[PDB]
Amino acid sequence: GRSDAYTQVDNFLHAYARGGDELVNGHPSYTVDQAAEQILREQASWQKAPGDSVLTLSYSFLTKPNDFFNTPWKYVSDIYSLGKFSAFSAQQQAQAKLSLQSWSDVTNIHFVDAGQGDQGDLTFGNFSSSVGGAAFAFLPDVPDALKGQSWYLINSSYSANVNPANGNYGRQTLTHEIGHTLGLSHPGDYNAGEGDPTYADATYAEDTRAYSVMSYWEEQNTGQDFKGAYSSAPLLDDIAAIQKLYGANLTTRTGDTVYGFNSNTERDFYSATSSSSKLVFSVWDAGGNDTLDFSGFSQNQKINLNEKALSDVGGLKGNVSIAAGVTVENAIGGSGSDLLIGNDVANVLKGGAGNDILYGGLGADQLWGGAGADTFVYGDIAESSAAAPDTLRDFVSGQDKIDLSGLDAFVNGGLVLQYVDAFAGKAGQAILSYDAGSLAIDFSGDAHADFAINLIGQATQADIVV
Amino acid sequence: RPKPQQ
Ligand SMILES: [Ca+2]
Ligand SMILES: [Ca+2]
Ligand SMILES: [Ca+2]
Ligand SMILES: [Ca+2]
Ligand SMILES: [Ca+2]
Ligand SMILES: [Ca+2]
Ligand SMILES: [Ca+2]
Ligand SMILES: [Ca+2]
Ligand SMILES: [Zn+2]
Repeated sequence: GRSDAYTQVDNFLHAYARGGDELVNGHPSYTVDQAAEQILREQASWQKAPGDSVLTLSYSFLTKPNDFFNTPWKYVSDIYSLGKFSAFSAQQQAQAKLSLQSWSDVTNIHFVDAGQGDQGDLTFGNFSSSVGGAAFAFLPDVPDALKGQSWYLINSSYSANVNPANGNYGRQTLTHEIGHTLGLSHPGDYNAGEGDPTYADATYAEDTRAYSVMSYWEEQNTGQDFKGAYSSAPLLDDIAAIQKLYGANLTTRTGDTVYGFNSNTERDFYSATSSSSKLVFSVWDAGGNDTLDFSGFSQNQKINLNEKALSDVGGLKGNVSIAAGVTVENAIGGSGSDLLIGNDVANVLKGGAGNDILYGGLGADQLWGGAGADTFVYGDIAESSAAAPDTLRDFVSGQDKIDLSGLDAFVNGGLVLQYVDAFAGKAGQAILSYDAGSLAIDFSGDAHADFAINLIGQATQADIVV
Repeated sequence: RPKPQQ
């Protein structure tokens, strides 16, 4: 029967499932694309005039009240006095630029610094008298006198916007409000200051802060846990939504990029600095050989290298994801007992310390167990072909395990392995060799190998689980 | 006429 090691792989491959024909939390479950469409329901966007396919938008930080601040009721209904005006502080301006950068990273927009004043296509400013919310912005379908404007609440009762920083609510709010100015809405028909909106009023299940920064609702609603942290940058569904409007940015991080620990992203939200770092990000990456490095964590982690998939990283749940259309090649686990699932291409998987379960998937994968009793799992024959097999780079006999219990020939076929020196034309015959080693199995029974695994360090029959 | 945040 199927081993527990295989079961854990299969369960995490289908973890945080979306789509499907059943109601989730009393809502229909949406795919990433369906969620993106709903986010863009207002059909609001900036029109490309200087050049198509690439948009250029200027931004500035107001130094004095504008015409809208002075008399809001002349322009908008149900907004009267915004209180005291204050310019964006030095910290606010630097964090706004990082929020702006995180948007331009993922889509074809170039943000130009227009300095201090009312110059920019997008403007930023603080207000003190709340209109039911912590901040507000206008979508780009409004008249020119309001287009691009975002406003943020600062008073003695609300201080979240005063000191924005990586992982806090002040930063997310900035990313959220700029999202509005670019043309994104809340994933549901709800608004702060209007009645009593809850997660029950969402249009779809994946309307949480695990999938979109435009959402009001906490990640716990869809089974995630960020332990108090907020996403600083666009999440899975945000990326899909904004790319529908202004395209995918295929110039971003085209070289070999490391995410998590030892990061070369130069992005605070993509980077881990200590064993306590609370990571929340969705990877947008245009090309190259890329690595998820979570070696500095001690907790038991679950890492999924497939696109659109969510991972459990550094004591958090469903906090790391990979954007649609992104290929990430490599994963490095921490000192805890980790689960590492690869994707369709060639993957380098490193477990590190602890008892790790590695699943290369399709392609010829380089699998490092590290210290401890590690399990290398196979669910399909095509995952390690005789012509292009996996390599187990640090296999230790009597400690590590080759798991084949999930294979169709064992679960349903009822096949028993016969270890031999030559294939006589029988199903299940296996040749185990050593010099460096190799395991080659003839599952069909045509005297030719259809499944193989390359070995660095010898393996025995006892190291193979069926 | 705008779109507040929670
Ligand atoms: Ca890259
Ligand atoms: Ca890549
Ligand atoms: Ca693979
Ligand atoms: Ca590990
Ligand atoms: Ca290990
Ligand atoms: Ca090991
Ligand atoms: Ca493979
Ligand atoms: Ca064969
Ligand atoms: Zn909003």
